[PDB]
Amino acid sequence: KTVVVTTILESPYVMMKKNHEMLEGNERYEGYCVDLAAEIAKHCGFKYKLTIVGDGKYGARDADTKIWNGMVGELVYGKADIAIAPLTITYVREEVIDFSKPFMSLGISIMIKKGTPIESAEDLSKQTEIAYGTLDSGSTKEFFRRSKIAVFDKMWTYMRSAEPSVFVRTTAEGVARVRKSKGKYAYLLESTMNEYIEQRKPCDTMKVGGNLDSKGYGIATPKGSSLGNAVNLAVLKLSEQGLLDKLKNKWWYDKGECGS
Amino acid sequence: GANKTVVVTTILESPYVMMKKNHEMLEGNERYEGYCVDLAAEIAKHCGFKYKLTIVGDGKYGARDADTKIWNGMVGELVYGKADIAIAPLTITYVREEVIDFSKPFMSLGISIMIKKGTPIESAEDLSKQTEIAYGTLDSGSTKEFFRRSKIAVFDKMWTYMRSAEPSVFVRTTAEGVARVRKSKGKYAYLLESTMNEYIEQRKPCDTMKVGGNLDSKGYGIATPKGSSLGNAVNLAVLKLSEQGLLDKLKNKWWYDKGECG
Ligand SMILES: NS(=O)(=O)c1cc2c(cc1Cl)N[C@H]([C@H]1C[C@H]3C=C[C@@H]1C3)NS2(=O)=O
Ligand SMILES: NS(=O)(=O)c1cc2c(cc1Cl)N[C@H]([C@H]1C[C@H]3C=C[C@@H]1C3)NS2(=O)=O
Ligand SMILES: N[C@@H](CCC(=O)O)C(=O)O
Ligand SMILES: N[C@@H](CCC(=O)O)C(=O)O
Repeated sequence: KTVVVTTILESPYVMMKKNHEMLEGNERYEGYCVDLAAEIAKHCGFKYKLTIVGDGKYGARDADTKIWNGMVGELVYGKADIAIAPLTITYVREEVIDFSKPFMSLGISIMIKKGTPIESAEDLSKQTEIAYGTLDSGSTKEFFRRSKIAVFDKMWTYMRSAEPSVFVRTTAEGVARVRKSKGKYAYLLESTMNEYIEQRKPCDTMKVGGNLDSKGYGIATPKGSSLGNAVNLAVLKLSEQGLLDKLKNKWWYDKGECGS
Repeated sequence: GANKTVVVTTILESPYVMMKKNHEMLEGNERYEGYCVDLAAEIAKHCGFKYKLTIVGDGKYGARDADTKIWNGMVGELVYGKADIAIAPLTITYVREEVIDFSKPFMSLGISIMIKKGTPIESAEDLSKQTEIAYGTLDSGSTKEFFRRSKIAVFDKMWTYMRSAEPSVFVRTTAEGVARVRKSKGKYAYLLESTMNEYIEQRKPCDTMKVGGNLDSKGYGIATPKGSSLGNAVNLAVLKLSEQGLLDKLKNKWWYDKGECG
């Protein structure tokens, strides 16, 4: 009767606690999605086990093999019962798994090292001194691959062939590359993650320009799962009680690392 | 059996659905224009159905009578089988999700405050702590329900005031709330969704303003009767339109490209 929850190590959604090496089970983890999982499970009346996605990916389909990886794959192949993570609701994913109504909003955004002479996606597209890229196997990369918008398509044509690769395996790696590249790398990532990082030491990154799109994260289940309806009602209840706002404010709490 | 014209319930709410110039000699869907008229056409094209737009009889979004338990508005038209789909600025809410289905959201919004320019109010907390400036909400919608149900002290305080205020602070249509702000010399502020607030802020005579942050975060969805076979296709259409940038293009068309305040 224990529900297997797939999730991903992505700050501040799920993180290893201090001294996690002597902790066990769900108690190893903390973050927005850890708290959200506990609330959803309490409303729906299930016990659950948090498991970190084996390949560390969000989820994409191989164009050749047509196999899904990441958390999406874990749902598709029956390795998990639900995904509670910053997993973007997208058309291609909705074809193969189910999603609750969104629990958090986001859009694609630009992270620069402070002082970089870039204010917009158009700015990035019109120059070549500053490299830029995205996370592999997620919705941001797919956004650029599929876009017919001139600026974004121009960006895709550059990124897909850039050498060395501009794509990164994890968000943390993209952020580190921004920080270490003396302004010669900018990173395309979701506004949620960008805003979290902007408020943390060493306070050397910034979000610039407006978001490139508008969407949300949802709780995902395998297609047709019996859990979907109750999970969706739980998201709506927690939204209306103000609990999703409370969790956002807790995990994006500003302690004054950067200025004050 | 054979394909049948889909009955779309919607609501006369600018800029979502508006009477076209020359509507008096036009018929059918041609009578109307706006964001939801354009959206209905896109959804119908993707889903492969023909449709008839029909303005909700009672002019309401939809609420359940606590005594009779009967649903009114667009929600009621779906619940009682009078319409096949609602394409409107209909907020996705818990109590509605219990009785009808919703697509993923096609537009985001939150509850917000509209003031007459110069009114000395910056926030809901400001409103809650004074009595000179009256304030209220639309009837039979999700904003009123938000206040009625809130356990948050500031919003509970606001509800306690609004529910007993005399004369009534509630309005039957958004237009009536706008008029009350505009005519009340700063002595009425209106609680309404950020989408509608931002639209009115760009309409003549450019005398209103949104103040403060939004009080919540939610969205509008396309609604169908519970279990309707149309829901899956409509949902995928919303996602496709979102990802193609078409929803953003439509919002800019109806809010900003046509703005009258500069
Ligand atoms: N401010 S936020 O992104 O934490 C945030 C974002 C969102 C919230 C709640 C919060 Cl707190 N709830 C809404 C939900 C309420 C109902 C209407 C839309 C979904 C279903 N989703 S959202 O609009 O994606
Ligand atoms: N900027 S906006 O409100 O017009 C707006 C708002 C939204 C859009 C698209 C636009 Cl253009 N799409 C998203 C949709 C994309 C997928 C993720 C959440 C739903 C399904 N809904 S939203 O986040 O409510
Ligand atoms: N939230 C994204 C991952 C991050 C990104 O692609 O920027 C997804 O669900 O794929
Ligand atoms: N969108 C709201 C109506 C507007 C409001 O309540 O402010 C609803 O679906 O009830």
